[PDB]
Order: sequence, then structure tokens, then C-alpha cells
Amino acid sequence: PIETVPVKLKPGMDGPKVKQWPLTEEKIKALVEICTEMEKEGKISKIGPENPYNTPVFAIKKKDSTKWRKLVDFRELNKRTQDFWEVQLGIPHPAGLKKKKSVTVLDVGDAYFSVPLDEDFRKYTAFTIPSINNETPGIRYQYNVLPQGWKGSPAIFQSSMTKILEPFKKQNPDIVIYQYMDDLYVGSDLEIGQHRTKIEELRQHLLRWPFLWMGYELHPDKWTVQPIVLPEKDSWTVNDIQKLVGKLNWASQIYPGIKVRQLSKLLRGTKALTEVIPLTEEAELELAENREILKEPVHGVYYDPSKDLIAEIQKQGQGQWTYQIYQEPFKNLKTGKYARMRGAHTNDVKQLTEAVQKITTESIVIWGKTPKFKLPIQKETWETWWTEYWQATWIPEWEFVNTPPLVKLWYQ
Amino acid sequence: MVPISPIETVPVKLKPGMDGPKVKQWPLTEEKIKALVEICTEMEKEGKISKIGPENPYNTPVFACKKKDSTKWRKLVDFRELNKRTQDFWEVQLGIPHPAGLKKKKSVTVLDVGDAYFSVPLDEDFRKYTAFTIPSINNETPGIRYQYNVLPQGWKGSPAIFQSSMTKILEPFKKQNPDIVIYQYMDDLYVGSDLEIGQHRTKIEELRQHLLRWGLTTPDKKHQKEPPFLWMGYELHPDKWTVQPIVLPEKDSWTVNDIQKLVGKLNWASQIYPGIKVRQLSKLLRGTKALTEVIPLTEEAELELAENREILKEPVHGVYYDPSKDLIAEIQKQGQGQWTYQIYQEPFKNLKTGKYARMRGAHTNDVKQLTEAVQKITTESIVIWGKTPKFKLPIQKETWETWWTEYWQATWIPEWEFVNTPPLVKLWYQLEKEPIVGAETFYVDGAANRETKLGKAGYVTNKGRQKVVPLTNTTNQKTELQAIYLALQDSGLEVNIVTDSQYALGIIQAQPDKSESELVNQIIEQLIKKEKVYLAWVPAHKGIGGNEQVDKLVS
DNA sequence: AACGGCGCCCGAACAGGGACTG
DNA sequence: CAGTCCCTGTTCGGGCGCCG
Ligand SMILES: Cc1cn([C@H]2C=C[C@@H](COP(=O)(O)OP(=O)(O)OP(=O)(O)O)O2)c(=O)[nH]c1=O
Ligand SMILES: [Mg+2]
Ligand SMILES: [Mg+2]
Repeated sequence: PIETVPVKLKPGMDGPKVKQWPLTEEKIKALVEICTEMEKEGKISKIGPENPYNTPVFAIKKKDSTKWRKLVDFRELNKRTQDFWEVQLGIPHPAGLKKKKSVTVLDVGDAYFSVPLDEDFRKYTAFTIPSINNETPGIRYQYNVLPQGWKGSPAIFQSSMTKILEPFKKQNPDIVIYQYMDDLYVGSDLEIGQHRTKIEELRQHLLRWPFLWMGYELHPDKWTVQPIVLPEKDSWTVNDIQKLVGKLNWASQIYPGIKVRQLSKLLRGTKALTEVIPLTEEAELELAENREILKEPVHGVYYDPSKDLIAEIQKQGQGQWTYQIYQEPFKNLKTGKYARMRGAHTNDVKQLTEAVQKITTESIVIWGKTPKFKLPIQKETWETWWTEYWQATWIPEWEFVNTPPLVKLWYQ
Repeated sequence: MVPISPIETVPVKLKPGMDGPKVKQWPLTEEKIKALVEICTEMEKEGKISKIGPENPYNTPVFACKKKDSTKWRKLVDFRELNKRTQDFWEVQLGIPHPAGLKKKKSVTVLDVGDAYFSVPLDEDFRKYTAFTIPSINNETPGIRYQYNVLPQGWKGSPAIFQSSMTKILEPFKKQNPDIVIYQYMDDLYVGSDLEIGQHRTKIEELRQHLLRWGLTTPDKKHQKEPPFLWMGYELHPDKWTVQPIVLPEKDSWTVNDIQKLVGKLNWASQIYPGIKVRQLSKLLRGTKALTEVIPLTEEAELELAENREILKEPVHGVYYDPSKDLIAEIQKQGQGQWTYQIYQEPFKNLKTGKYARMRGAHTNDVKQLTEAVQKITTESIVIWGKTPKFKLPIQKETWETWWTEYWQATWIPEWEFVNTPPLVKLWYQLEKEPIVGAETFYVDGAANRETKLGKAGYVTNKGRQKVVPLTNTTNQKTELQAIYLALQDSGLEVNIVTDSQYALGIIQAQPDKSESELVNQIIEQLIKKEKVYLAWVPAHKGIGGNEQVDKLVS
């Protein structure tokens, strides 16, 4: 009884044609059970080989959840319909969400299964369930309703979502609600008891209309930044000062007032690296001035809503991971550090996966965008293991880099 | 008026703005003429082919080749121009079934659908785009032109349509017999069950009659009721499997195309024969781009070929997968970037073997390559069995711990254990984390002219030691590496080296033990001889330390 | 002389970053 | 500041094996 909102690809782009990757046994058995129920409910339908489009599919378990969740890698289809969920029917991002004391993330993707999808667009939601040892050919489906993980789903459902959230927003004018992908970000300044109580009221508000019982809690007011810090030693060697001048020189690309004149004068000659060099009166002054500049904010650094977010990550060792979010080089909008995450001191890929998810969650709260990541890992290493540790219902873009640490810039 | 088959048709369109094929026939021998006129007449009576007239302005040439191990001929259509104008299909065949992934079944039956493509219909609105003439005489009768009502052999949409149609027909039968495994690859059907031999044939005949409802015939010619079953090019026995006999050519004079076939069969043989190498054989296929050019076998390529033939002498076999037991994968280093592995569940009962010998990167080490081998085995195991095997690796836990904790890139190996089988994988040198007290400090640098290709490399030290070496036909990057090589040559067992070269430092910090660069290999050899090496980096052209002094010498 | 699938080892074409030169 | 170079990386298409 709902007219299908017409959806069109961006001009000059065809549908996604991404190959399905191998899946573990437990994931295939989970997807077969999930897709059989969805097909019985009419949410998906089997298709043939005349649909040349395809999108990868796998399954995940959210944090502290034992239930499988179907996850579709709609990253290719999303950027081929970008003029829809950003130009035609966009969702405004509230600047106050990051200022709230507590923010709960609710999975509302199951509500999208009630709205039908445009018949002319269902062919672009095709996916293929693989088989172990290639016992059978691929089992292909397509979506009949709004699919989870597609950026067009919250855009079309936004009209329905507003009417559902309208009585609750009038009841609580101080609560900030933001919708991104399959998630609903609910932020308030109430106490932990009052907040979780109001979250349950919103849950009951949605029930009167399978992961709604979960509630991942955030505290953006407690989010910290990791500035550039300089070492403080009682004695300085030639090697110490050579590392300091190298670090300050690279930092000059961000802070133009940093000077290294008086510090480079200490290294006049051809000295041994372990020779202790006492700091002169001018060197103490120049080093103290550079410490204040590193505390000052960078000039002309603000968010441009028309530019993509870029996230770089560095592996610092011993469970330490630093990161910077920026749109222009040396114009970091945020720098931070993670430590002692899951997999610390045993699994680099699990930690890197966790860091990517944390950074993306912060970017959704602060700017409403997911950044494109520059991952310090080999492509084959990441593509072998990352799905084993992914616990989010969205997937950011990423590329793979290899930058040896010539100087520890973000973590001494 | 042709009857519509029970199989649901697949709607096939074409690329917009394009029409159908209009290609002239190919003059063939009179032998092929008397082997296609009889086919188009039989298929016309069976409803598989209808005759057309002048209202079909299309044409496509056809040819025929003898079937392997059969008196019957095979008809193929050269639809290469039709494929360029036909819509793209997504292939539902995601891989090739491997016998090591098969589980133990009490009874096994291998079927084979007769006239596979000729039993699945074509789209109604698409039959008009398949026109072709058949001359009964090479230059007399013009020959009445026919069309296709089924799937032609040679069309790029025929495999995907058949594989998808076969699945929809088997879906109701598999729902009625859940405990029966049916490996469906193209037309061949592997049917296995734990039922008794008597009860197994009963369900086989139920399946044979089930497929017959859609016009799919399973003749007794290719019906396999007893081992050894020939399935996917293997010999399947009740408790073991093996590859069909692999014959390697033995020529007195070897050319390029002969080695390509030789290396190919050794790759196919390495799935069950442990220890096969094709490094020195494939090395002969470099540079030369003439498939009909004789290439003499090098002494390394000859010994490699001799060792592979002796491996193929003794008959080897693989076993089947038992889900109740764990998966074990063990790797050995074969040297020269060559790795071999075995996957098994019981000791010395290999499910399958394999090799990893890919050389990625100009500079690397055995630890990086072992990591890449583990990743290849993991993905291979997820395809075949859907799970990661426990690894037995020839690297100490302490060695692996030192590497991944100190590497700047994320790297990981799944659950594994150390196996003490030499040659062990180790790191051949360790760069110090702090400068070495009492070790001479070398400030190295190198510069080269872009035009004349001339350059200099050298160093200055805190003790006054100095060197400048002129170099010809070099680059800025080479002189920086050369400067470090000089500092290693002229220093004691412990040395601190200061460079401004991000290029050279990035190579050495990754602790390579092998390189395509002779200069890097010489540097690696020096690094191994040292007891303590500390590499430090400073920005160039900043008047920092002795780096400013050595910069004047080499520039 | 046809089609589709997977694997390997190969080379040519292309991309991207430090670094030098106009 | 551009425009190159040197170097190293990925992508892809073809060679071969093998299946149907
Ligand atoms: C071997 C082969 C096969 N095919 C396609 C056609 C039918 C299926 C199966 O081929 P087949 O089993 O050997 O022959 P088929 O048509 O089934 O006829 P029968 O020999 O089984 O009676 O794959 C092909 O197009 N080209 C080929 O070279
Ligand atoms: Mg057959
Ligand atoms: Mg230099």
C-alpha cells in the first residue's frame, strides 16, 4: 500500500559487479538460514544469471551478541547512488550530538523491511550465497524491500521515521536523535539511569509500529585528543636532539611558527650519537616556545561538508594505535590514540579492525560521514581476516599504505 | 509449433543499440559436412531446432570437433560476434570442487546429463538471434537455414543458464532428501549418501526419474556405480582419492611452449605430490617472447626437473575430510623463496598439498613470505572446507613475536604451533633501538647528477674517518645505498649510521634477507656480520650534525 | 577456429611518492 | 611552485594446467 520511491543510479554509472568472496562454514549456514526466512517473508527473492549485478554478502555478530546478522557490502552500490541520499533526500546532521553526555546507538535497520523497493532498482541489490567446496552453484537473491546497509534505505524511510519519532521528540525536546545507515543515534544530557530509561521508552515507541534490544552506549564528552608532544629529558644526547629536530621539522608542516635554529646549533660538528649535549640558554627558550605552539590550535582548520574525510592510522606497538582525521593534508580535524583494545598484544588485525570501527563511529557522531581509511597493512592480510572481527553494520572505504616510521610523530 | 519444455526459460536480452550476428560461414572440409546435416535433422524432429526462412536476416558460422573418448561428434557455434552484443551474465560457478573437501560416504554415484545444453530451452524472444545455415554439399545445395530452441554450445550465456536451471530442478529433490549430498558441477552430478548399496540405488533411480520430468536424461553410458569413480579429473575410491595419471613430456630439445605445458602440469600435480618446484623452469620463460624458440635447460632447471620426475614416480594419494577432526597445515621452506605445505587431519594422511613461491616485492624476508604462504593456505582452506586449519610453522614463537611486535605494518598469523624441522625461519639481523655507546658514528650521504649519471658516495665519522668514492652510471637512490654499504664495510662490529635517505632507511628497517638488487644483498651480508647496528634518520639540507659535512663532500 | 570457471607465472601499462631541477 | 626522474607498487591480460 506504499508507492515505491523511484531510485536512479548516478548518470553514467552501471550497477555494482563485485565478486563474492569465500565464506566460512558458520557464516554460510547463518546466511542460508537468514535468507530462507527473509524469502518466506517476501523480503528477498531468488534470481537467475540474467542479472549481471552482484554485491558481496557475509555475516557478523555485534559486540556481546551471539546472534548472526546479515551484512551486505553495499559500498559499491552506495557511491553509485550518491546524488540520492545526499542531494534529493538528505538527513541533516545535528552539531549537538557530539556535545551530549551519553549517546546510545540503536539498530533500526529491521524497520526498512516494511517499505517496498522500486521494481526498476531491485536488480541492483543482487547478492550471491556461496557454497563450501563449490558443492552447488551460487544461490542468487535480490531485495524486494529496502535493504539494510544501503544508504538509500534511511533516506526513503526518513518520512516514515519522522512520524514515528515525532511524539517522542515533543515529549523530550532536549534529546538529540540522529539517523545514519541502519543505526539511530540518541543523545541526551540526562544521567545514566535517566538516559537508559528514556532509551527504553523510545524502544517501546518503535515496538508499537531483531536487534532493537541492544544499545551500544557512547560518551562523546569523554572523547579525548592526542596532541603532538615533545620529550622532556634531564640530559640530551646528539641522537636525542637529532630526533627532536627531525620531529619539529616535520611538525613545521602543520605549525609554521616552529623553529629549529637554536637546536640545530647544538649539533655543529661531527659528534658521536651518545655524546651528551647540554642545552644552551637559547635552546631552552626555542624548545619552550615550540612546546607552546604545539598547544595552540592550527590556523584555518575547519570542517568542509563538501569534502571527504580521510583517516590515517599508525601502529605504535604495545597495543598503541594513533590516528588523524583530516580533509586537507596537515589540516587535521581530529587526532587521537587508542590503547589496550581487544586483541592487544596478540592480534594486529583485530586491533586495527577495532580502531577503524571506533574512528568511523566518532566521525558519524561529529560530522555524519564515514572517512576513507589509509590502513597500515598489506591488502592480502587485511582481506583475509577483517570480516572475522567486524562488528558494525556499515563499512567504510579504505586503501592500503606502507609508510615506515622515519620519526615517531604522534607517539614518542 | 514446438512444444514448450518443463524447464523455466531465462529472459535473455541484448546490449541496447546493437542487433544480432551477421557473419558469413567458414569453408570447411566435407568430413564436417556429413557430421552436421544429420544433427540438424535429428534436432529438428526432437524439437531442439526449428527451421527459418528469409524473415531472419542473421547468420553465424559453426564448426564441429570430435568428442573425447566417444564415437559421437560435438557441435559448437562460433558466437564470438553474438557474445559482443549479448547482455552480460553473472557467473554462478564460483570455483572448482576439490576431492579433499568431500566427506566419507558409504555409497557414491556419479551421473552425467546427456545433451546438457540441448535440454534447456532458450528465451522465446531470443531464438530469432540464433540463425545459421547448413549446406548439405560444399558447393551445390544452398542448405536450409535453422535456428536454436535450446542452449547452443559456444554461447557465453549457455553455462550460467544451465547451471542455474539445473539447481532449480534439484532444489525440490534435495528438500525431500536432506541427508543426500549432491555435488553439482555443470552436467556431472556427484551423488553420495550413507545409505546401504541397495537403498542408495533406489534414491538414485528416484533422482533419475525426477530429472526426467524436465527432459534431463541420465544414460547408462556415463553412469558410475562402483569405484574408482572418475570425477573432476580424479580417481575416487571408498577411502582415498588420487589425481588421474599425469604424463610429463620428455623431449630432447625444449622450446618455450613445451615448458609452459610442463610447468602447468607440475602446478596441477603439486596439489597432492609434496615438494614440487617450478622456480627454475619458469625462470626460463622470461625475456624470450617466441613460443617456437628452443631454450636450453639450465643446470638448475635440469636438476629441478629431475627431482620432480622422481616425486611423480611413487604413487601418492589423498584422503577425505572428516569434520570431527581438526585441520592441520604444515609448511616447509624449500629455499629461493619456495614454500611447500601439506594439509591433513591424521599424521601422514594428507588431504592435499601445495606450494607458495610467489616473489612479491623487490626486497623481502622469509618471515614476510611465510606470512603470505599462511594467508594463501587460509583462503584455500576456507574455499575447500570453510574453516582455517591449525598451522605448524618452522619458525620459533620468539622469532615471530619479535617480528610482528616491532613491524610498523599490521601483521598476524592464526592459531599455530612451532615445529622444529630445519631450515628454520629466522631474522638474520636486528637493528638496535638506541644508539650504541662506544661505536663509531658514520654520517653517510650520496648524490648523483641526473644528466651525466655520475655520482659520489661517502661518509664522515666522529673519529675523523672519511671516504668519498666516485660512481659512474648511478642514481641518487643508489649512491645513498652505496654510502651505507661503505659505512658497513669500513666499520667495526658495532656501528651507528646516520643517513637522510628515506629510501635506503625504509628498505633496511624492514629487515630484508633477499633482494633483486645486488647492492642491497651486499648490504644485507654486511648487516649479518655486524654485532650491533643503529640506523638514524635526519632531514637533509638542515645543517644537522655531520650530515651537513658529508653533504658537502658528495655534492 | 567456441563458452564459462579456478589456479600458476609472466610482462606491459599504470599509479604514486620522495627528490631534484627549471 | 611544475615537471621530470627513480623506484616500487598494483592491475590485467595471456601463457599454461585442469574441469564441464
Ligand atoms: C567438454 C565441454 C562441455 N561443454 C558444455 C556442454 C555441455 C556440458 C557438458 O558437456 P558434456 O557432458 O561433455 O557433453 P554433453 O552435452 O553433456 O553430452 P553427453 O556426452 O553427456 O551425452 O558442458 C562445452 O560447452 N564445451 C566443452 O568442451
Ligand atoms: Mg553430459
Ligand atoms: Mg642525502
